[PDB]
Amino acid sequence: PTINQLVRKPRQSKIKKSTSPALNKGLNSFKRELTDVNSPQKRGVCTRVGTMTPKKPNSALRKYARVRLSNGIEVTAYIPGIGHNLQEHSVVLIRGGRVKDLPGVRYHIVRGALDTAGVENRGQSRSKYGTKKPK
Amino acid sequence: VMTDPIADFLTRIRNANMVKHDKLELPASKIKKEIAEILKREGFIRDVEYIEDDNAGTIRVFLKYGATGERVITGLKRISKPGLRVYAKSTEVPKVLNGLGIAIVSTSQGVLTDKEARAKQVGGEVLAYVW
Amino acid sequence: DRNQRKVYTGRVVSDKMDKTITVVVETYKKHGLYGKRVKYSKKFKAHDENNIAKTGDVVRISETRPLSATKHFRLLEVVEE
Amino acid sequence: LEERVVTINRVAKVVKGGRRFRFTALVVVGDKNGHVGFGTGKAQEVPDAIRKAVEDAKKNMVFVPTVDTTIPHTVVGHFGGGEILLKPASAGSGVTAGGPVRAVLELAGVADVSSKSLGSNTPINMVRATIDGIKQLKNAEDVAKLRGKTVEELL
Amino acid sequence: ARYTGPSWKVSRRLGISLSGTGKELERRPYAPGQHGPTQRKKISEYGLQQAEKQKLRHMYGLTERQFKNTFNKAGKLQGKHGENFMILLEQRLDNIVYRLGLARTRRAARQLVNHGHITVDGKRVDIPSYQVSVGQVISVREKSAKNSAIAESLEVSSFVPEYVTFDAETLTGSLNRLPERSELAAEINEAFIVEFYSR
Amino acid sequence: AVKIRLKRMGSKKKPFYRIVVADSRFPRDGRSIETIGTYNPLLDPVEVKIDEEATLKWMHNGAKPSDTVRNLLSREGIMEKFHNQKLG
RNA sequence: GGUGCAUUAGCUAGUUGGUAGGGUAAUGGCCUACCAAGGCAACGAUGCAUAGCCGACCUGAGAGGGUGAUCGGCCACACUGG
RNA sequence: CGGUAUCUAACCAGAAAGCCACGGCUAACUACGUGCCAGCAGCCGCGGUAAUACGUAGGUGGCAAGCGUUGUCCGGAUUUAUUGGGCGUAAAGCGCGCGCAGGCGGUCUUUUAAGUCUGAUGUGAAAGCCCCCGGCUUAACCGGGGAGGGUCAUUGGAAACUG
Ligand SMILES: [Mg+2]
Ligand SMILES: [Mg+2]
Ligand SMILES: [Mg+2]
Ligand SMILES: [Mg+2]
Ligand SMILES: [Mg+2]
Ligand SMILES: [Mg+2]
Ligand SMILES: [Mg+2]
Ligand SMILES: [Mg+2]
Ligand SMILES: [Mg+2]
Ligand SMILES: [Mg+2]
Ligand SMILES: [Mg+2]
Ligand SMILES: [Mg+2]
Ligand SMILES: [Mg+2]
Ligand SMILES: [Mg+2]
Ligand SMILES: [Mg+2]
Ligand SMILES: [Mg+2]
Ligand SMILES: [Mg+2]
Ligand SMILES: [Mg+2]
Ligand SMILES: [Mg+2]
Ligand SMILES: [Mg+2]
Ligand SMILES: [Mg+2]
Ligand SMILES: [Mg+2]
Ligand SMILES: [Mg+2]
Ligand SMILES: [Mg+2]
Ligand SMILES: [Mg+2]
Ligand SMILES: [Mg+2]
Ligand SMILES: [Mg+2]
Ligand SMILES: [Mg+2]
Ligand SMILES: [Mg+2]
Ligand SMILES: [Mg+2]
Ligand SMILES: [Mg+2]
Ligand SMILES: [Mg+2]
Ligand SMILES: [Mg+2]
Ligand SMILES: [Mg+2]
Ligand SMILES: [Mg+2]
Ligand SMILES: [Mg+2]
Ligand SMILES: [Mg+2]
Ligand SMILES: [Mg+2]
Ligand SMILES: [Mg+2]
Ligand SMILES: [Mg+2]
Ligand SMILES: [Mg+2]
Ligand SMILES: [Mg+2]
Ligand SMILES: [Mg+2]
Ligand SMILES: [Mg+2]
Ligand SMILES: [Mg+2]
Ligand SMILES: [Mg+2]
Ligand SMILES: [Mg+2]
Ligand SMILES: [Mg+2]
Ligand SMILES: [Mg+2]
Ligand SMILES: [Mg+2]
Ligand SMILES: [Mg+2]
Ligand SMILES: [Mg+2]
Ligand SMILES: [Mg+2]
Ligand SMILES: [Mg+2]
Ligand SMILES: [Mg+2]
Ligand SMILES: [Mg+2]
Repeated sequence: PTINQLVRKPRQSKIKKSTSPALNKGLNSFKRELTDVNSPQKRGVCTRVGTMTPKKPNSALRKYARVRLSNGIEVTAYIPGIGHNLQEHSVVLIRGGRVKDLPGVRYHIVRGALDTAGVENRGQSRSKYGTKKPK
Repeated sequence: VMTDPIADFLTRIRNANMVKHDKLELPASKIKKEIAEILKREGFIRDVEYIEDDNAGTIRVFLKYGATGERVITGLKRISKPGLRVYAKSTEVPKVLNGLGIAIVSTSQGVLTDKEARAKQVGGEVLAYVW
Repeated sequence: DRNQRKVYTGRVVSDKMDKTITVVVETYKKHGLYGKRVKYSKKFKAHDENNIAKTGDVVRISETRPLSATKHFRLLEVVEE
Repeated sequence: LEERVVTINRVAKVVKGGRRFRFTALVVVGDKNGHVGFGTGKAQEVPDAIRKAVEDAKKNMVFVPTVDTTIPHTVVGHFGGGEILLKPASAGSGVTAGGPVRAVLELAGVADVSSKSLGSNTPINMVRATIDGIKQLKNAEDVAKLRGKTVEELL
Repeated sequence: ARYTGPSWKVSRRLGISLSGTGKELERRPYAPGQHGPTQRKKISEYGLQQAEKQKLRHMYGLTERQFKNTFNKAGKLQGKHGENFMILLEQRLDNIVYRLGLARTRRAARQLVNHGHITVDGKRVDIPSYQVSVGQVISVREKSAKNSAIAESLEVSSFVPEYVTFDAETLTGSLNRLPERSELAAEINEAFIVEFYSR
Repeated sequence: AVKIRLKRMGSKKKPFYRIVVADSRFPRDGRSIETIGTYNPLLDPVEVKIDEEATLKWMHNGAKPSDTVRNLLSREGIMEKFHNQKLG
C-alpha cells in the first residue's frame, strides 16, 4: 500500500484463538452472568463415565468422562493412567490439554488432586498420575 | 520526471550503468546541477558538461568504469520522496556502508555529503544514498 | 517582565453571530507511525467588538479570560481582507 | 581444506518396475584463511556421494574479505527463494547464524558475524545466497583505488 | 561440597582431566555407564556447544543458577565477553586458595573456605564465592595454621602461577594482577560458551 | 505548617533517614517540597549532610524543624547562625 | 497526547451569540428577563461496548506488542439516590 | 524487637536429595512383560511376538531444595511487512467510464519563515533501567553522584528542500 493508503486505513492484525475456551470463563450467581477470568484448573462433577474408540489409525478403547464445570459449562475430559476409581457423581479437578485421537475431548483430568486417586503400582513419571513415594 | 525530477536523474544513471554505457544526457535543473558536481568530486563519474538550450539546457554525465571493465557505482536510491519526506537531525545523519559510500543531504549551508554535514553540526533533508 | 498570552492566526469562517467570529487554524502535524506530514485544523471563537471582520479574512487572535460559554479569544488585529 | 557435510538427501526416481533410490550430499569446503567453496554430488551410496561433492567443491573457491576479523559492511544475498543478510558484529561476539549459513562462515575463517535468513530455508539455496552476498563484499583499499581517492581521505 | 558425588566419571564423560592431568583417564578413557566400551556417536552443533559449558562449570563445580549470573555481569566489562567471563571464575576465593597450594583439589579448598579456616585482611570469610580483588592479603586463621592436611598439601602440590605470590613460611598470598586468558588451562573454546547462551 | 523533618529509608532494622522539608499533612514517606541532606544514625559518629543555604532560606520562611533535626542543626553550627542572622 | 465499532450519520432547544441583572472567593448561560437563530460533525459529532490516568513492569536487535499487582503522584468512591 | 544479631569452648560424618527425560526436534541405552490389548502423545507418530516411543528394573543426561504439568503475555512469526510483504497461473486489479473532497505536482528570480536545521534559558519530582563510587563476611539488598528520557515552552540565528 502507499503511505497515504495506510494513513486513511491502517493495519489490523489477526486475533488469537484460545485452545481451552471453557477455562477462561467464570461465573457469579448474583448477576447470573459469565465473567472473564483465566484459570489454570476448574472442578466439576462427572455425570457419565465410560469409553469410546479413537480415530484411525489407532484402535484401543479410551476412557473418558463428561463433567459439569463450576461455571455451568459442560465439557468432556480424559482419564490418563491405568485404572480409575471414578463413578457417576464424583468431584474431579480438570486442566487443559487436548488428546489428538479422541475427537471431542479437549481437557484432561488431573489425577490425585480431588476425589480421583493416583494409579496403583507406578514407579516412574510418578509426579504425574499423583502417587506417593513407595519408600 | 512528472513527480520526481531527482528520482528520474538517479534512475537514468542506474539504467545506463547496467548496459555499461559511457554517457547519458538529460534536462537540467539547479538541484540536479549540484548533485552531478558532488558525484564528480568523489570520483563516482568522470566529468560533467553543461549545455545551453532555448528553454533550460541539458547536462551530460560521463560514466566511470575502472580497469578490467568493473563498475565504479554499485547502486543508488532515493530516500525522501514526495509521498513521505525524511529530514535528519544533526546527529541522525547516517553512515552508508560504514563510510564506504556517501549520502547526499540538503542542509541550510547548501547540498553536502554526510561526511562534512556532521562536521558542521547541521542536519537537513536526506536525498539519496550512493555506494 | 509582565507575562504574555498565546496568539494565533487564521481565516474567518462565519460571521452569523453577534459580536463574534470563527477563526480556523491549520498546521502540519506528523502521523505517529509512518511519519507523514498531515494537515490539522481546529477552529476557535473570537470576540469581534464592532463586526470589523468579514468572511475569509486573515486575522490574529489572542487569548483572554472566558468571555462566554465557548468564546475565550479576542480579535487582536486584521491583516488581509 | 576442512570439508563439512551439510545435508544428505535421499532422492528417488520411479521406473516401470518400481523406485530407484539415490543419495545427494551437500558439502562445504574451505580453509580458515579466507577461501571457501561448496559443491554437490549424487551417487548410490553415502560415502560415494560425499567424495564427488568434495572433488566438485574444490573447483569453486571464492575469497572473503575479513577486515579486523569481521566483514567490512552489511550485505544481503539473494538466490531464488533463499535470502540472507550478513551484518558485522563487535569483536568476541562469535558467529550468530543458522544451519547451513554458519558452515560457510566458520569454514571461511570469519569469527564475528551476525546474520538472519529472511527467505526460504532450503539448504541448497541458503548456501547459494550466502555466497552471492560474499560477492558484493569489498574492502576499503579496493574502493579507494576505484574512486581515485586514498584510504585516509575516504575515512 | 555441592556436587557430593564421584569425580572421575565427570571427566570421562567430558573427555578432559578436570583435576590436573591424566589422573582419572589412565584406565578406561571413555564415557561412563553400561555403554562406552561399545561405541561412540556423532555430536551435533547443540552437543558441541553444550559440551563446553559443562567443561567450565564442572571444572569449578558451581551450579547453573550461579554460572549464568556471573556470565551476565562479565558482559558489562571492557573487552571481549568470553575473555572476561573466564577471569572472573579464576578470581573466586576457592580458586585463589587452590592456586596458592593450600588445598589439593577445589573440592577441598571449598570445604576449607566454608569452615572459616582462611582470613582475608585479618577478617574471617565463611563463603567460597568471595570475588577477591587485586592485592588483598589472603591468609590462614591463627587457630589452625598447623593442621596436618594443609601442611601435607603444600609439598605434595605443584608450583605457583605467576599472578599469585605465596609464602609457605608466612601462609600469606595476594593477587598481583589479573590474568590475560593465556595463564589458565585454555582447553575450553570460550567462543562456544558465548554462542550457547544466545541460542 | 511547613516544616523540616526526616523521611525513613533503608532496609529492615537498618534505618537511614533523609532530611527533607514538607508539610505537616502529607505522609511520612510521601510528597515533599525539597530534600536537604541525609542522616545515618547507625555508625557511631553520625554522618550528616546539610545544604547550609537552603535550610537557612527555609527557617526564615517559617519552616520550624522537628525535634531531632533541631539537634542535627545544632551540632552543625547552623542553627546558631540563624540566631545571629536575625540580630544582625 | 494516549480505544473498539459505520453490521452506530446526523446531533442540538439555555442549545449558540448579544443587552441588563442575580449569584459566587472568582470570569462565565452559572441562573434569570428580552432580542436573534445559531453551534458541533466523514480532520468521525451522536450512540453502544470497554476502561481509573501516570511514573513505571514483562518481552524484543530495534521499531513495536502486552500490563497498570507491590512503591510514589493525581482522580473517584464510602450500602443505593438526593 | 530481646538475651534477638554477633562471639568463644567440648564432642559427632554422625541427623540433612529429590524431580523428569533417554526414537528426533533435543543432552542422554540396553534387558524382561504385553501383543492394534493395556497404554503413550507438543508435532512427526508409536503398540499385530526381536518395542532404543507402552509398564518395571539397571545405566545414563539436565537441573537441584527444588523439579514437572496447566493457564496467561512477548519472541521465533517478514504470519498486518513505517523499519520489513505482496496481487499473469499459488489468496489478492473494482466490468468500464465522468468526476466533488482529498493525496501528489515542469523550469527561473525576489521575498516570508508555517514544515526543516541550529544556539541559550525553564522544566520533564522521588523510587526504577544504565554508568561511576561506598556499606552489610560476599550476593540479593541498601546509600551518594550522574546520565538518559519531550513531534515540551520562551527566546536568538540559517535559507538548501516542502508550503
Ligand atoms: Mg499463532
Ligand atoms: Mg478458537
Ligand atoms: Mg497442551
Ligand atoms: Mg481546538
Ligand atoms: Mg532481487
Ligand atoms: Mg523475490
Ligand atoms: Mg563446529
Ligand atoms: Mg538456590
Ligand atoms: Mg555486549
Ligand atoms: Mg547483551
Ligand atoms: Mg550512636
Ligand atoms: Mg493504556
Ligand atoms: Mg453579563
Ligand atoms: Mg459560580
Ligand atoms: Mg429563544
Ligand atoms: Mg444551522
Ligand atoms: Mg461531514
Ligand atoms: Mg457508556
Ligand atoms: Mg461497564
Ligand atoms: Mg471498571
Ligand atoms: Mg522482531
Ligand atoms: Mg519499550
Ligand atoms: Mg507501551
Ligand atoms: Mg495484575
Ligand atoms: Mg489491592
Ligand atoms: Mg489538578
Ligand atoms: Mg479522590
Ligand atoms: Mg467525596
Ligand atoms: Mg459492601
Ligand atoms: Mg570429629
Ligand atoms: Mg511417559
Ligand atoms: Mg519419547
Ligand atoms: Mg518406555
Ligand atoms: Mg536414574
Ligand atoms: Mg542423575
Ligand atoms: Mg511481528
Ligand atoms: Mg496471518
Ligand atoms: Mg512496505
Ligand atoms: Mg507474501
Ligand atoms: Mg480470498
Ligand atoms: Mg487466483
Ligand atoms: Mg481489467
Ligand atoms: Mg468505479
Ligand atoms: Mg482536485
Ligand atoms: Mg517543486
Ligand atoms: Mg526553487
Ligand atoms: Mg527521576
Ligand atoms: Mg516500579
Ligand atoms: Mg562492596
Ligand atoms: Mg538502590
Ligand atoms: Mg541513585
Ligand atoms: Mg537569508
Ligand atoms: Mg531561496
Ligand atoms: Mg532572514
Ligand atoms: Mg500542495
Ligand atoms: Mg521557497
